[PDB]
Amino acid sequence: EEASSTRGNLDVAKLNGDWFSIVVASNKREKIEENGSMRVFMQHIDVLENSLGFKFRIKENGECRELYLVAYKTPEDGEYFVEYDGGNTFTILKTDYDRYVMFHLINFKNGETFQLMVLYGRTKDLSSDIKEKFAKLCEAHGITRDNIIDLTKTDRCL
Amino acid sequence: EEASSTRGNLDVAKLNGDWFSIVVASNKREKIEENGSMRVFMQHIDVLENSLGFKFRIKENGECRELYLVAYKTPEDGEYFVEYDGGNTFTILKTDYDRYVMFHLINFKNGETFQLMVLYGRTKDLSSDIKEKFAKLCEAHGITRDNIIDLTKTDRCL
Amino acid sequence: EEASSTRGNLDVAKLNGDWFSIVVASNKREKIEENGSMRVFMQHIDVLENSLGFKFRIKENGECRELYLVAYKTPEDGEYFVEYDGGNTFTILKTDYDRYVMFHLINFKNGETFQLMVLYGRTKDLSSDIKEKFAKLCEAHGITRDNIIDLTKTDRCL
Amino acid sequence: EEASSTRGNLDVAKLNGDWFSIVVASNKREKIEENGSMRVFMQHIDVLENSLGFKFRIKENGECRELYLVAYKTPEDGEYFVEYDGGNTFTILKTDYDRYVMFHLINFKNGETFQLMVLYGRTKDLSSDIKEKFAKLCEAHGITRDNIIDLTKTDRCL
Repeated sequence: EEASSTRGNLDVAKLNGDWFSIVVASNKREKIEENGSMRVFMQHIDVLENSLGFKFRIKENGECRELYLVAYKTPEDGEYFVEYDGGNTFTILKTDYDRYVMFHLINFKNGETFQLMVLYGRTKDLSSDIKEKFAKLCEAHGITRDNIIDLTKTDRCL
Repeated sequence: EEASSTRGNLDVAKLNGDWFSIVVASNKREKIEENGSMRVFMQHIDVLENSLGFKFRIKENGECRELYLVAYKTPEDGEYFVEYDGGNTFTILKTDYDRYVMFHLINFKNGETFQLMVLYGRTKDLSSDIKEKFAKLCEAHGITRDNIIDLTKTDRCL
Repeated sequence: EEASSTRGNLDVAKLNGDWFSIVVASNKREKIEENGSMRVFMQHIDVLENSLGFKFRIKENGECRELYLVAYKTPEDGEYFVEYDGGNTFTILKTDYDRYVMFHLINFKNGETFQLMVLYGRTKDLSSDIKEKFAKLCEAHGITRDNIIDLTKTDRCL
Repeated sequence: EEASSTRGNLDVAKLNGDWFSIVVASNKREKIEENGSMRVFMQHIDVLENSLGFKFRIKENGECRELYLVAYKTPEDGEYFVEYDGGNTFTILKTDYDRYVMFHLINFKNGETFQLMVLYGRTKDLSSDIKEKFAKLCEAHGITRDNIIDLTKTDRCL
């Protein structure tokens, strides 16, 4: 069930399909809050050649804009790169394939960096248990419980 | 004089300007040989926001094609990413700024990887001494002396 | 039912979804034949901000590669631009939304140009009637019946 | 001396080199004013394969950001496409090669369009005569003399 890009046992092919944004967490809270560039509402993940496509929505000034970004696989185990509001490096932290997927991302922009962690579910919402396990990993990565945001209660541009 | 992105003391701003391809080395020799995607003839390096632009030439079927690629700075010390014949991660190994610059690159494409090392000079050719130091670093990175190619003797699409 | 980007009455939002390559036609036959860059097997069309995303497959050396290109809307009525094997300008010739969509494309590369016309269906195959109407438009655009290829009979990388 | 992409007699190869922003004009004045996306300070133009590279500076929040965009040649005589703050279509209106170059651009974004005209000089400033000829063309394209801005008097991020 559980796999991981970092662990090196993942089967990225199975990540293909629709996903929804459930919980986002970042210590640089400004980014995941209203009008934050990282507060993205995922929709679908495409598995392409040496890369992943992400179709998602974002509320830019009270208007849900539809976007699509391609992330490329890099030579370092499990790392993907995507240019978005800086240079981003992310990995697939944990996944069971048909329920959830936890991504861990680091952002670089003008000398600064920040961590970002997201939980995606194949359903509009997920098990309270899944959300706890995720809440823990955030803490295990320096992100405080005050910076973990549950997007299921808000408008995910649906 | 000497700096390094990996060493973390480099001043990438000084890399701006014209550069020429002097010596390329890769154990995956097919890549640096005639018609190889990595046998590139550098021309100029632009220092942009959170990235580097590379204007270079390449002989695709007896025809020197003019290209330009942008490489983005990633969150990991000195690493840049550029999509070209796969996912590439490179670093600035050694530079004295006004003479040479040695880059070290790893390529990933369809499960496979390979190292690539290049020496650029601000002049059409460089000191026999500079070429030796480079020949050594190649060896220090597993690339044999049989896979080190001196492009100064060939047509660099000039 | 029928709309058109050129006619200026189209509702591109309804083009969202899965599409299949049914018939391709070009007088520069080499392009639509085996190993031709334009012989693409469409899969899905995404409607994004000021653009369209295209996820399709292509057989590059007996190997079906998965790709995704973004085409941008230009200031000239119904014209979209996409960089692929040159500079491409295309328009939505005719569509009924839930069955077919006929695109007309012009390609520019190294001083040369060529027309390309494609018929996409929401189903793996389409009505013999739809294929006739398309066969006619091709002729109305200088493409001879000898250069109209029905991809439904071949392997569309399925 | 004078050539033109639209006139179809231009030799784009000679446009290679350093250029400076002299005068910008747009009836959608907000764009060419302080903090306007179109108020760009050109630096260099690279002539690539089937395209043009533009390295320029822009003051985003009192901070001169260094950028580089690639514009692709389209199948319609003299037209180039570049994605920047929408879909842009531009042409080389008039050039004498070693002094000035006048570009004419149309922008499309979210249903709206607007014209933009720029005069670039190989020198930090140009002849009062060159600026007049340009002022006239702007008028010949519906742009009023009140929307023609001379950037030579301001900080061009130099």
